[PDB]
Amino acid sequence: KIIINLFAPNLPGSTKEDDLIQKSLRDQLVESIRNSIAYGRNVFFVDGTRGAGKTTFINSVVKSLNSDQDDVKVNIKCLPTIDPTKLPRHEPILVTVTARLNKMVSDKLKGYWASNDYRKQKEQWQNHLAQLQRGLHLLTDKEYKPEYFSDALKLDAQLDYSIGGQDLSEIFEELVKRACEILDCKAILITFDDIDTQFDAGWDVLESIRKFFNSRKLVVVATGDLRLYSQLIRGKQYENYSKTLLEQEKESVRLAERGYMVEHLEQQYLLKLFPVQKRIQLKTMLQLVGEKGKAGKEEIKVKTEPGMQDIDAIDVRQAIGDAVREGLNLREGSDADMYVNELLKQPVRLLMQVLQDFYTKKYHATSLSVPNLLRNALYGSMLSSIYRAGLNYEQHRFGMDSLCKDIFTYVKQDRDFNTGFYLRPQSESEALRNCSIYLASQVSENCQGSLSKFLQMLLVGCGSVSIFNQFVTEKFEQLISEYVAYMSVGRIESASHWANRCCAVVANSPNDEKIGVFLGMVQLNRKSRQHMPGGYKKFNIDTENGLAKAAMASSLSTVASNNLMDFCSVFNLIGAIADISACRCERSAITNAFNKVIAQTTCIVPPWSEAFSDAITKVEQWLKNVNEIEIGIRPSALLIGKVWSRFYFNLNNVADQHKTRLYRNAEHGRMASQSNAAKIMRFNVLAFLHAVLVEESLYHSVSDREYIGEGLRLNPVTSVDEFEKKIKIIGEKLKADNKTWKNTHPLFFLLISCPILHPFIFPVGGINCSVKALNKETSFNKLIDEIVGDKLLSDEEWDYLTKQQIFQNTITSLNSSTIVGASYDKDTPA
Amino acid sequence: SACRCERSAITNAFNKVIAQTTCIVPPWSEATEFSDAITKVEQWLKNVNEIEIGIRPSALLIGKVWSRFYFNLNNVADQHKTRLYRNAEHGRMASQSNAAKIMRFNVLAFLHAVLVEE
Ligand SMILES: Nc1ncnc2c1ncn2[C@@H]1O[C@H](COP(=O)(O)OP(=O)(O)OP(=O)(O)O)[C@@H](O)[C@H]1O
Repeated sequence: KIIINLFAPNLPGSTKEDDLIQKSLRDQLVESIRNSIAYGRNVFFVDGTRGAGKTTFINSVVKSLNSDQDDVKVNIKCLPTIDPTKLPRHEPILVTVTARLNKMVSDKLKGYWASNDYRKQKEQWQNHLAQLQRGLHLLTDKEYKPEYFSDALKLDAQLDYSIGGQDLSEIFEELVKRACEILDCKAILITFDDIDTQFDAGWDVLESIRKFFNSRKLVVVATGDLRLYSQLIRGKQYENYSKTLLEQEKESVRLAERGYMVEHLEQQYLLKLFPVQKRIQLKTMLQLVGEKGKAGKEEIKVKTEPGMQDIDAIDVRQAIGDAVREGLNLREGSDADMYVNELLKQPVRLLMQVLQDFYTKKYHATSLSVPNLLRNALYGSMLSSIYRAGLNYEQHRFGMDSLCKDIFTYVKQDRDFNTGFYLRPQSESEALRNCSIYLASQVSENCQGSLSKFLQMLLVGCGSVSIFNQFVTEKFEQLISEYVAYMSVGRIESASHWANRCCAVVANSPNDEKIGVFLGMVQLNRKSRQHMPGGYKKFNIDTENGLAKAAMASSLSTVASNNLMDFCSVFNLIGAIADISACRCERSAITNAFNKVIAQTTCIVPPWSEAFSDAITKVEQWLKNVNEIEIGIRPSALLIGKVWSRFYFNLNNVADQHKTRLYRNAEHGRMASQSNAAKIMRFNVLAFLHAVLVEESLYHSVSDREYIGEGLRLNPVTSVDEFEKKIKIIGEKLKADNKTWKNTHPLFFLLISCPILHPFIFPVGGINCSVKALNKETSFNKLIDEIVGDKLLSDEEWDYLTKQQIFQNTITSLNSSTIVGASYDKDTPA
Repeated sequence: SACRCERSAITNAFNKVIAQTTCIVPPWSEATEFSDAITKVEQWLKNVNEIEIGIRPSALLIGKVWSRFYFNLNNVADQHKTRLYRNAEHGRMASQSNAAKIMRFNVLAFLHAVLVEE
């Protein structure tokens, strides 16, 4: 069968039978050639984009035809294939054809046995050759001369030409007729190679075909791309127009009619050289192997490691499949197959080199890092798309600071700020679709087994795209230039720095009635307002005693302006876990790492504005299990996109529902219809936990079967039931195979034991408790207890929130804190 | 309708549409119970591969079916808008249009548009 050997050279001249992919067209084209002679210009065309295998295809037809010339009644002799790009820049195609035709005639005359016949045929052959030579100047002249007139009137020729004068077509027509008699063939096959290397040379081929190869004894088969031929023919019809006419008739009404004529000039020029019934299109691998199932009459296999037989080959869809699936850390489904179908649409030359590079590097490793292996192949084939788009070419600059830069520019050219961070190859241009998988390999390799810096993709790489789309808005390019520089895109030193910076960006937005509850953050008040009712006092920082003191310390993000304002956000919590996990494995280093995130970090308003010893022992316990599980994390590129998509949507749901529940008195209470400054931030970390948990069950590589069930994807807003039920269902499903939880949700498993997020999940006044909601909370705690090994809060610690010691396992002061822009006038209803 | 014929891939498209996809404003502007439910979904999918195989769809009818559908909604949104009266809930009468009377006459729109130009 058709088996591709990636260690065979795979060259047009190195292809043998059972290696040809277009075996059907090689068979089909041959009889159509013979039938056109067995029964005027007779020209066949083989269309296909560059890299489809046109040169490999065109030699096979010549090779097959020469094999059994004698057996068939009609005899066809084939010239050696002519490559117009390799010929001299000024050598006419008529000279090249005659020189190759002369060789076959000369070699056949030396095979003659009768001296009487050899002398007669050779004399007639050189008679025609001497007349082409006498007329070759007509092909190449810068001017005419009256001395040529005596040659045109030179009718004293022994041979007969029907047309008077010095006609090059008649001389070549009789020369071909003579060559057919000498070679004893019914027709001669002139074969042309691709012009895609340099399509300016294709005009000489096209002009020679119509001017000279009009004989009934000539068959012409040409290859190339009809678009490239079209771009070449159209450019010559413009040269037929008077140059001065093109500026004096520059009106759009007349310009739209010159283009109409040239389109008609171009339309029939193609139709008269290459008849549609004589055309043959080279099909791509996606049109050969098809989708799952048969989906195609041609089956193609491939060899992956040397020492193969024919039995142990692999389907090319599978070979591109496993390479994409294992390389990009994907799992079987639409996403892992959408990429494969994108590679099957690429040219075969590009497809083979991606396949060949991968499976020769892979065999080197066995004498692993499959994402390193694939990214080597993908990077090495998409340079032109990578360069044109504006990506990074340096392997030393394979850093996530630049990876955020390209993503912002990738979606800027993609103009898709909603799904552009997905990196799916759905881009309009193939150049952007080629970069999509390359960028996908960057996320699947650089962020491979790195629980720290993958959130920087979620927080800077894909996060900044969402923030730029809504709250921000050539001057637009200059405006983009201001945002990309000020926001520190490409200059990222810490995730919290971006988190600090974005709090000053998402704040600048018009909100209904001007309530300082923005997307994912609450604008805490740095002042004190009179007549503040209830047990809700000013935001006190000293009241936070213990671990909970550092929880909001990172969360607070002061902004320097004419009126300084502070924000507590979930991004700073996301910034903390990224930077804290970006440290060593020693207690001394992690202690030296906390000061970076708990210190008073502060950013500045953008110009485009008109305005804990015991904790560290638990922190290292988290990191004691991080490295045991961090090395097993294989996150797909779209997995960060899928997780962030739910995250960005959850914050809008939370910032909308909770904003209108900041009533006057008794907001903690018992009802869920009233919220406080800590209730909003309670679900923000819960949203992040939910966003990580949901899509990771669906779209992670280390977890094959989904563990949510066929339920509904409702995000927790104002209620913890949504987050509770999914974990409850998870335990039952894992019991069937006795599966663990550390490897089922490694991103979520290690986001549960994080001591930074522990205070923010159970605020004292930010909690929603009720008699019917306690049945949800009694399951909210019965599941997290088992997965970790103990309970984050004891019975007395947990019971205090539901219904007198101040403890650091929960927030203490943010619950009563006021929010800027929230006037406490209307009391809570019931 | 663009799915497999087994019992597994049906849920893949089924559960996909359950989640309300995120959507942001375009920049051009100024600013159990499902185990047997999927069987009925697969029951209709057992038909999509059983009837339309012998259809002969032209390209004129697709626009014709859509054009009838498009114009029909332009009348529903013009007449049901004023019929949001005080007692429009549970619209046993005709002029009492609830959020379902404005909705029910949008799915019969698809059924009607695939019969006039069918
Ligand atoms: N039948 C085939 N079997 C195996 N590999 C093939 C086949 N056809 C094409 N290829 C692969 O695709 C590459 C491109 O093929 P080829 O050079 O013949 O086509 P082309 O790019 O259209 O031609 P040209 O070199 O004239 O521009 C080959 O080098 C080879 O790697």
